Amino acid sequence: ATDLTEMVKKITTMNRGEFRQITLATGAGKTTELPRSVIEEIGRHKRVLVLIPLRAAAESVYQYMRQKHPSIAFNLRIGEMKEGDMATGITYASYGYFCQMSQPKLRAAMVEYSFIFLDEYHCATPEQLAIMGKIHRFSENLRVVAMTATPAGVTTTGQKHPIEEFIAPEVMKGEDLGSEYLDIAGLKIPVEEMKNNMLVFVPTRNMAVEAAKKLKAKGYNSGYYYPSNLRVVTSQSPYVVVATNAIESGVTLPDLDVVVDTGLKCEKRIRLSPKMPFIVTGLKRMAVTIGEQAQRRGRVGRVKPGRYYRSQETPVGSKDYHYDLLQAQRYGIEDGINITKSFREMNYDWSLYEEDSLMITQLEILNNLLISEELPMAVKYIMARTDHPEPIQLAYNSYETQVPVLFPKIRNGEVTDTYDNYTFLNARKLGDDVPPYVYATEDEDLAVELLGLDWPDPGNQGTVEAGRALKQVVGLSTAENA
Repeated sequence: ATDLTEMVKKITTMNRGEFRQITLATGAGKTTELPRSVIEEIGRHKRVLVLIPLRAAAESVYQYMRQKHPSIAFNLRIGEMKEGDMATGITYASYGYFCQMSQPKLRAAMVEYSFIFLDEYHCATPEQLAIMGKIHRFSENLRVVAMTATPAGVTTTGQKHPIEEFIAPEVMKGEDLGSEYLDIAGLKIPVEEMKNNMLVFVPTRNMAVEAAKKLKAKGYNSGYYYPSNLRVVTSQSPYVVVATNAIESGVTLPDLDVVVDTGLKCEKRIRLSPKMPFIVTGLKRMAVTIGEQAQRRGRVGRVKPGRYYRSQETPVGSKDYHYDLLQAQRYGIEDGINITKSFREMNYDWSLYEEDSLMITQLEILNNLLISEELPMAVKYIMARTDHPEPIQLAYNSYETQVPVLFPKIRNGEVTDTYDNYTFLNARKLGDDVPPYVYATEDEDLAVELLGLDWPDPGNQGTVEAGRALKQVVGLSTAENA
């Protein structure tokens, strides 16, 4: 914390229009003690903002801090826009709170803070990405500090005992392995490890259940997660629990010995092409980050020494924020702002994320299309009220169709007579008439293929031109390759 005085002195000497990126653990007083030291240095009646991804996390820090430091004023902004707000202490807000204001309102609000702390920036949530790109637009008027706990790689964790690291080989097409090894999540693990308390990390919800039943069939005390039910399994040692990445999220495992990590996870990803639909989104099995691998390994070696079995799968450096960046675009529609351009411009100055230039380029071309015309009021309303998980799909598609279509759900790899229905859409079923979608889902595309149907081609100048622009951009990437 001697080094905290250094950080504080560096932050507090900052001039308007300046930026600092800081790396320090959560238990090192990031989110908390840093902004506290800064306000104590600059004056308690000055205003300092701390942006937190989760509303819950914001409220939790607010409570903790106001009780721990009663001489410093504290504010919480996770609800409705507090008009003309001028609260003097430290304000703990969510990025989503500032997403309610127009650019001018946002700027007027933001310039009134002496310092702006962007907490947990590599979570890269859509609200986070939109706010950072948006405020960067007037960064000359601000003093901003981006804080992180564990940046791009092992990583920073709560280890107290040593962890034995192992590389488990992948199981080969029905290989024999009797009385010595067992197949758990596609990995060859010694049967001796079943005498210990196990946690198995798996990507899909289906894999977590399928491997749990196979282990119970083999006579092991197995469970699955994707908490009271596991509590039952967890009471008897030895236990094996097959859980998704969602396991870590406040669920307890008593006296855990061994972790088996498949190295995989299921996340939303995007594909872009010059052929319409230019955008197709869907869940996809991918590799976990070095940070996520460290979180998985970190579940052991806390109270007793651990054992970590990992797959041959190599972890990725940074998280893939392209899907969240696409979702973030929604926050510039009313203002006529290209969120993709703002992100790119902010990142150039702040150097917070790794970049995929072809993808940013394509996302930016499409973003220009998204804001090329005022959104129909009808669409604005649906997007505001639907429980549809990706309302921006509605905004993009409106450049071709105003009628949402219901594509038959895909169970296994086959087309069902099941449909997904969300509120306010007032949709029609696919039938055999494929809509001219600019933005589609992996499954909407699959149904189209399985049914032997075809996606229409650009029906207007703007859409035809976005396609040609995308084709041109891809042409260079391909030509550059060799």
